[PDB]
Amino acid sequence: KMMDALLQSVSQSQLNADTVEDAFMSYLTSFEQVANLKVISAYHDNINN
Amino acid sequence: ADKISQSETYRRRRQEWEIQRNNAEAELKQIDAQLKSLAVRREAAVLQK
Amino acid sequence: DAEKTVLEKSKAGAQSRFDSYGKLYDENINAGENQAMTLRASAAGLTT
Amino acid sequence: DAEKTVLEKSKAGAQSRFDSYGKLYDENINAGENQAMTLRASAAGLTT
Repeated sequence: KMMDALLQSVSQSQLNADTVEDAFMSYLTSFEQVANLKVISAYHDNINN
Repeated sequence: ADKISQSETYRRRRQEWEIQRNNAEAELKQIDAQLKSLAVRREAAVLQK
Repeated sequence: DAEKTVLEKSKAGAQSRFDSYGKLYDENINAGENQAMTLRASAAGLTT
Repeated sequence: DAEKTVLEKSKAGAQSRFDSYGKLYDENINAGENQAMTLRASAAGLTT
């Protein structure tokens, strides 16, 4: 979903160094937010492992 | 989505200016050959004199 | 012969118009136009 | 000779159309059109 945010954010007529840099820093913000999270609990769907 | 649609509008407009510019250049180019034919036609009228 | 030059070199202009319009037709929707469609439709799915 | 004048002075009109369209093409986006792009995109960054 963050790569879909990226593509439509960068899709425009004029691309400059600053615009693409900012689009990348927003992508990186999303990636960092989804990477720092920690697991709490889990469930195993089947009777046998 | 409105930013993207504005960008695609400006791009389609520029392509229509290629269709127009190429049409004008072709008309300019054919006029020169019309002048070449008339230059001959005038040489033949001096020769008739 | 000069009249022949007039005709064929106006034909080059007609060919450039024909192929340019065909190039706009075959690739009717580019990568940006459908991107807006997908983006606009994603907003419709938040009602539930 | 008068027919020659007709042809060349219509050609001046074709040249004015050609150069005006080229001037619109080479400078396709002015300082205002991209200003709206930057301004519109800045609104997209407030979601987080």
